[PDB]
Amino acid sequence: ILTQKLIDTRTVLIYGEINQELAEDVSKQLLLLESISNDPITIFINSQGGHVEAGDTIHDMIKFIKPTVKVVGTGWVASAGITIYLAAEKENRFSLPNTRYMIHQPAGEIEIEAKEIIRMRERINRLIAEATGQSYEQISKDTDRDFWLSVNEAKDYGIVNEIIENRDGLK
Amino acid sequence: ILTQKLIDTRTVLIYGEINQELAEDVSKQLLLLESISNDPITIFINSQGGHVEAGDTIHDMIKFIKPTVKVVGTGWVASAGITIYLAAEKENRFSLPNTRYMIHQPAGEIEIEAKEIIRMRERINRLIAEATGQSYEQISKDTDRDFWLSVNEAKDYGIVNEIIENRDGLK
Amino acid sequence: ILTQKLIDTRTVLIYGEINQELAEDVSKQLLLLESISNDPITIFINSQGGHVEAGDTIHDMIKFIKPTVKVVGTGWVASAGITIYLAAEKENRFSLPNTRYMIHQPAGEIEIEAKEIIRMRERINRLIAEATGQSYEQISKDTDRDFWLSVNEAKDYGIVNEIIENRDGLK
Amino acid sequence: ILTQKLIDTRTVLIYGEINQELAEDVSKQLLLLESISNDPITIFINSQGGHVEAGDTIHDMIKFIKPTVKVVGTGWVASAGITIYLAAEKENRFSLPNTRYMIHQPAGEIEIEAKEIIRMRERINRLIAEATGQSYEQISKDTDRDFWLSVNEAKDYGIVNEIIENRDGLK
Amino acid sequence: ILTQKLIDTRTVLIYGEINQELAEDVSKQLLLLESISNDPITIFINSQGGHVEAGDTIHDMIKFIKPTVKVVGTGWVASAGITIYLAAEKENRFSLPNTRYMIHQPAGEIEIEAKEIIRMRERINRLIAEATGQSYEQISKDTDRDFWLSVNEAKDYGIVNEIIENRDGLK
Amino acid sequence: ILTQKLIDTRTVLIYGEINQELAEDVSKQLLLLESISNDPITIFINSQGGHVEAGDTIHDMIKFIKPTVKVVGTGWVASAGITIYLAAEKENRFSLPNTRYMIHQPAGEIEIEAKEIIRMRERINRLIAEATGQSYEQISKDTDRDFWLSVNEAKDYGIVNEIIENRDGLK
Amino acid sequence: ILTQKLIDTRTVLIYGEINQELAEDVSKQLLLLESISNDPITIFINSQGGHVEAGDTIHDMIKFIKPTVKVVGTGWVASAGITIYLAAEKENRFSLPNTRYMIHQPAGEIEIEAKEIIRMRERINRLIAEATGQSYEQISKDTDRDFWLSVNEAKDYGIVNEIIENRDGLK
Amino acid sequence: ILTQKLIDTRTVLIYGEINQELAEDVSKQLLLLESISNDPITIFINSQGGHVEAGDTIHDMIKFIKPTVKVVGTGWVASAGITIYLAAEKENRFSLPNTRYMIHQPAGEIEIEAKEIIRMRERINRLIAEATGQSYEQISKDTDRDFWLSVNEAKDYGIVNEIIENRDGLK
Amino acid sequence: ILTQKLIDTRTVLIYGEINQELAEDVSKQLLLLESISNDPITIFINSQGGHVEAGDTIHDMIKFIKPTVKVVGTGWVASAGITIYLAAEKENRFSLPNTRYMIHQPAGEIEIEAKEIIRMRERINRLIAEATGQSYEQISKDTDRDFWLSVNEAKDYGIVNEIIENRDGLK
Amino acid sequence: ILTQKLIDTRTVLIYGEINQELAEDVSKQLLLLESISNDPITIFINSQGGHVEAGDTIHDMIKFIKPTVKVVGTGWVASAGITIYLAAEKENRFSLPNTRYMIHQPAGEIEIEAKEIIRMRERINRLIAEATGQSYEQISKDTDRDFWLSVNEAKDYGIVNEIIENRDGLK
Amino acid sequence: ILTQKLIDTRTVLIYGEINQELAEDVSKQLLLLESISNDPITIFINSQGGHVEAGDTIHDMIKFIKPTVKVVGTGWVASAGITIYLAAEKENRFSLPNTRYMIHQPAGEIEIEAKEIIRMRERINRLIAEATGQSYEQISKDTDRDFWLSVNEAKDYGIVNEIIENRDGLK
Repeated sequence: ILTQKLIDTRTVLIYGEINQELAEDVSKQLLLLESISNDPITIFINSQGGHVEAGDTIHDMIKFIKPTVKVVGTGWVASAGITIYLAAEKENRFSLPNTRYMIHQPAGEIEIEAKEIIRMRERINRLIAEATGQSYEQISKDTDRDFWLSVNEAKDYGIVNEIIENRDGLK
Repeated sequence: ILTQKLIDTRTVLIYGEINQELAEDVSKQLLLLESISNDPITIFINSQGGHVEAGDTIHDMIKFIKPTVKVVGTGWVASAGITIYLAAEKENRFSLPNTRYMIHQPAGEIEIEAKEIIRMRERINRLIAEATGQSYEQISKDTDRDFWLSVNEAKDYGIVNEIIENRDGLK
Repeated sequence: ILTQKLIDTRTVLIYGEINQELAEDVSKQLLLLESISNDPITIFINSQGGHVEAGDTIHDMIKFIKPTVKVVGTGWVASAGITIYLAAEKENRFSLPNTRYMIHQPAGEIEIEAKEIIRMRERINRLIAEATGQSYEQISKDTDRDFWLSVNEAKDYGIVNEIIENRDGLK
Repeated sequence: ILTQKLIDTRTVLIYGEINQELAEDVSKQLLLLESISNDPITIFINSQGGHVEAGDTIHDMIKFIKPTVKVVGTGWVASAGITIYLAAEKENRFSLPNTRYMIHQPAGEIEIEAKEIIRMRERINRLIAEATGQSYEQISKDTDRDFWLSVNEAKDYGIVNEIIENRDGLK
Repeated sequence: ILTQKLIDTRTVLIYGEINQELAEDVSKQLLLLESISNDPITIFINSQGGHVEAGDTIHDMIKFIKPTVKVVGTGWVASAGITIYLAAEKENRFSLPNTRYMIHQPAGEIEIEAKEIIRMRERINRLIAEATGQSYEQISKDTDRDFWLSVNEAKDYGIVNEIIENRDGLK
Repeated sequence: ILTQKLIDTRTVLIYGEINQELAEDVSKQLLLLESISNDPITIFINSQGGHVEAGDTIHDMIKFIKPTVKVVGTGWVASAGITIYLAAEKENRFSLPNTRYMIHQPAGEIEIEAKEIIRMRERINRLIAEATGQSYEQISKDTDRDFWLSVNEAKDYGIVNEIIENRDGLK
Repeated sequence: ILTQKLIDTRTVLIYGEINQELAEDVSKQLLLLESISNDPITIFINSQGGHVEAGDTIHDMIKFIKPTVKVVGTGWVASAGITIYLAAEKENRFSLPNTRYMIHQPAGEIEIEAKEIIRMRERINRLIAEATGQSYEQISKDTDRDFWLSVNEAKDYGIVNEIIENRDGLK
Repeated sequence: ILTQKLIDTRTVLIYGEINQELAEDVSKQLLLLESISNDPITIFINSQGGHVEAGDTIHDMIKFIKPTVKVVGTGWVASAGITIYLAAEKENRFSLPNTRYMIHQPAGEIEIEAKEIIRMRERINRLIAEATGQSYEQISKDTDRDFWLSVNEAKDYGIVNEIIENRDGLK
Repeated sequence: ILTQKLIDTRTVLIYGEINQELAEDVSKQLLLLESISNDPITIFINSQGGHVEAGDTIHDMIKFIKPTVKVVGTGWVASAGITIYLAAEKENRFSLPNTRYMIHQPAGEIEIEAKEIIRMRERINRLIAEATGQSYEQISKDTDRDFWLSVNEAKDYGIVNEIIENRDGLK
Repeated sequence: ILTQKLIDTRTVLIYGEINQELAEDVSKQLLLLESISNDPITIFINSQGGHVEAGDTIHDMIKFIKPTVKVVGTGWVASAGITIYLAAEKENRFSLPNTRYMIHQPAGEIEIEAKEIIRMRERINRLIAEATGQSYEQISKDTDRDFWLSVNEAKDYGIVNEIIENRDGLK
Repeated sequence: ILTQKLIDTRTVLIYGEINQELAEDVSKQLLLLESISNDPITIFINSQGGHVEAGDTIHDMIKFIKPTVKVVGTGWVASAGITIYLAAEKENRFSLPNTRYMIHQPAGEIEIEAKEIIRMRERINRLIAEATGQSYEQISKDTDRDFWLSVNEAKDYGIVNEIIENRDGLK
């Protein structure tokens, strides 16, 4: 009965480095909660990012499942973590006060590798633009280097919709 | 009761490097699900590839079991991962939006080793040809180096049959 | 029945290095206790600190949940550990007698990194100011180097509210 | 109930390096299934080989237990793995389509070691000869170096009796 | 129910290096089976040997317990493994067909150490003598170097009593 | 029910290096058995020794608990292992046949360390003298270097009381 | 007589990483050649860069001595190497045909370090601007990232004055 | 008088990996020999290649100095070694009989790095084209992978002009 | 004067592994002795072999220089060492009595490497055939595995011409 | 003038491990002394042995040169060192009083390796037999294990001819 | 001229660990000094000991050479250092005031090793008895453990003859 009442809260924690092992763990939890009901799921994210394709899977799984997903940013949300965060609809994107956000152009035969990283950076930047309401050209410009945003700046930028301190903030 | 409802979902996750340990885990899961019913099985694949013979085992196990197998490509599907992906019939090969695909001629007394790597590369290329509907000569030409395909390019090529974003896409 | 009666005590221990794994563990415990009842939660903290953003998550989680949280400092409470400690309301901040407290300006492209360390140090110092009743200028000055305070000095400083030796001290 | 239904399938998986730890695991599994009923046991083998005496134990345990043992080769079966594979009666030796097979003379005071390796290689070659129907001289000649066989070549050689793609193939 | 049926078989496996950890594991198994009934216990041994005093413990435990112990050599039995094998009465010493056996004078202030290794070798050679029926002088001579014996040579030597291939061999 | 019947045997195994971890494990087992009943406890010891203070704890715990403790030496019993062995009353000190015993003066600012090693050596020697019946002077002389005793020599010396080969030897 | 003839050529080679050891070596050679005569000195430079302050020393030593210094770029001249290269007057700056050039902003308590790197980057950029004839703002803009120039591009830019293939090109 | 007589032979050996240390060594020898007289210089080259810019320096220094340079390939001449080899005029390019030759496209932020590697390969391929008499397109095609030529093949390709066995072959 | 009289003996020692550093050393000595006079040179060789191309250089350098070269094998001459040894004319090939000789097929993208290793083995075998008077066929056959010859067997094979014990044996 | 007078002493020291580097050093010294005069040479040997083929070379070089060689054993002479020692004629084999001597059968695909070790051991034992006057059977028997001899026993055995303490002992 | 006047002093320093390299260095110095004149030689020894056989060589060389050798102990003289010190006649054994002395039984197929260590200890103890005037039985008793002597105790023991502080003390 230790995780029984935890499963009832319909909450997933994504804390730490984004990798395939974490993507598998998160995928299993989301698939389980979907099999139980169509009630909303809340995801808390504290992540510096990590593996791009692992980030892509979690993102797509969030949109794949039937239940509506709310995200709460906490501590920091960066890179691959941002891709996950942005899978939720703008209305459902929350942040705790002590959180900073970061977008950038991630790292990844040299001709083949260069082309892939270019295509990956385009795909990621179009994803960020579509989710935030910013233009593709604006994202491309800002993600030239490590672009760190405070919680209030990330709100103005269109990443965070609502800054909350308490439970009722989720309503 | 934790995995009991996740067994009911008839879902197998293949995330990360393909090796004999993963092959054993996947083989056990597929054999368990077959022993329960002949209902369809869904496999989510996120793999950069790995061990060729482990890939062959998973591929053959998919064809060996009675239940129909559906595959969903997510994040990336490359090398030995593709061999597993192509085990399902073309009708049952799906992909999530944020996925890239890759086929190549994989790495593997020198005269003995050379002959093995050639025979293996033929066997893999003919497997890909038969599955995608492409000619053996086309596959052999394209797999000369790391041949990366976007989700849409993978669809045209005959790897992916249908790109889906939601649950109802599996129908 | 082993943790069943331990859960009844509504107690969380935060001992050792603050990191994302501990934050996840602490988050799960708090969300579990919240789902059971709205009765007060007691946290015993013995921590030299560690990962700033993990400390931020725990701090914000304490304020996020409905139940009132009491903190009890033991051994030492320092750096990111102080951030967690200060999440509780002043009246609910207790210390055991053999405890020392430390505040400082923590550690963390060089221009970008320098800006982030500055902003982080501001954010942390303002958090400490608001919680202790000390002015931002006093905190900023004192945290210039490792600022250790005995238990009585920490009470005078506004970090600790009450020094207790026994159960009835919590009353 | 996770392994309960897996035990009913009477299937043993031998994937990876042959060693004493795997030999112990396989022995326990075979002795457990023997204690339940005299019904047949299916063994799937994907092995590059490994420890000669560990392979001898599994070989001899297969012939020691009362139930009839079917082997299915998958991915690759080589060296000590072949010795295990050949423990089954020719009638009961199956292969999945994507499998390659190898026989060689395995590696192993120097005079003593030389005599032991000679005796061991004789013992192994006679074992292979008896099981495949090939002459000792033919095996001895062919195993001089790493002798890789395709699935069809392995059938022609007398290692594999039947190549199967589906369940009803086992019949 | 998994080891419940395995305990019913009254079978102990001694596979791998002989050391104190394995001696503890085996001791617990032998004491557990002794506490249940006085029915015979079958031990399968595949061991290159290892720690002398750990082998002495297993040897003495086999004789110490009330139930009659049958030993079955498999793969190989050497050094400390032989000492364990010979704990059983001659009538109860069996071997699978693919097994080799080895006796030798094992490895072990220099004057003290020398005396101990001498006494240790004396003790072991007398134990082998008593168990096989051969004279102490003959054992001392044969154990001067690594003395490898095929299964049939071990039978002729008085180590193995009967070579069995099937279950009915133990009768 | 796997350790349930093993608890009924009232047997403790002390195999391997004597350290604080083992001392904790043994203390818990002895305390558990004491809490159940006042029936005798049998301890099998196979140990080369190790940490002096860990040995001291096990020794004192044996004498502390109410139940009578019988000790059975097996393989070897040396140094800190002997301190533990000698905690049992002479009448309750048994040995399996293949066992050797060793006593010596154990290894341990330099003036402080010298005094401590001196006092420790005296304390240990007086303990051995008292338990065996040998004089302190004889012990102090014999323990000057590694003093190994065969099973029969250890009986004469007063360490072992009865050499047993079977269960009924304990009567 | 080996270096005697080599000293007569009045040639200094700066090949490899710029560090204090190399700076000491170059300083000694320049001081030696200065003490002999006021005839021109030729320096061949093949350097990826290295230690900023070591480069500064070499640069300043080149200007400090009385003889006129000619520089010939070869292989590559980058970062700290460029600072050395630009110590010579524009008229005396040559390049062999197979050479590439690079200017960039080099890497270097955080507030202090950041301020120093800023000052260092201004100092270096002003040094480059003065030597090439480019404006400070142009250098500051171009050195934002790794600015690799071909030999012809470096001449146009104002780093190289004349590209030579033969001895008489120095004239 | 050891290197004195050796200096008269006017011979430079380039054996082993091409790096900056070797470039400095070779440069000094070439500059020393040029200062003594304008007589021809013979270079013996046995090199697998190495650092591209080191090879460029040596290549350019050969053309820079006044004396005519003859090259003799020996053992193998590959990659950066071939660049050095091709610094000599075609009439002055010799080979010993037991020599093989290799040209390829060498290995060398990712957009910046990819552009440099591309420019480097074009530069090397044009250099090879000019020196051999082969067209740029042929060289570009042939260097796609490791292109090993035997001594007679290198002669036909225009790398080697004359295969010599004895001194009189240099004439 | 320490090497002055050692150069007068016109003796070169090739002891140890054949590599490019040794090839440089040997090349310099041979060129030095050539420039002094046309008198014969004696080479003593004790080598297990090593780098194939380094052996090729030394072999070719021996045939390149004007003076007649005599070889004296000592201890062992194997692999690349044999290639060097066989550079001398048959009449000039000597051996000390305690020497053994070995020829084999040396070790050396996979299709490319395979082609190179095949060509290399043919080149070496033809070199050995021509020098010893054995047919290419015989050499090709004998070099299948490590082919060790005693000094008298090496003489019969045509590797060694004369076995000498004393100075006057060279005459 | 430092080694000039040391060369006048016509003494060679062979101290430490026998390897190819030492063999080269010793060969150069012997060849230098031979070129000066035909006067006798004295070798002092203190060696535990080492590389067999390096010892073979020194042995053969001692017999090869025209000057008569005297050997003086000191400290110890063992294995390969004994082979060197026995190169001198019996009359010329001396020992200092504090020396011990050892002969054994030295350590050294497995069928090929075993043959080589057997032939090598026979060669060494026949060398020892011939030098000492002992029969081959005696040497073969004694060298079965490490056969240590005191200086007087080594004299009796025919290894040492004369034990000397002072200069005039060489006479 | 640096060591020229140092050679005139006829002084040898033996400082640090006794090993074969130091034995060679010392041997060369003694032989050099012997070849120059028969004037006395002075050896200063500061050594904790080291390699027994190396000490034996130095000991024997001191007695072997014609000149008289005086030894001066300084700092410490222990173990193999003592063996060297005791090579000089009693009349010629001096000590500086701040020196301690130690004798003990040194450390060093286990039966063979034990036999060798016994013989070695006897040989060393007899050597020490003969040089000191102490009986063999007394030396054997005193060397049971590390036996340290002050400079004055060493004089009383017969190791040191005369304690000196100044040059004139050698007279």
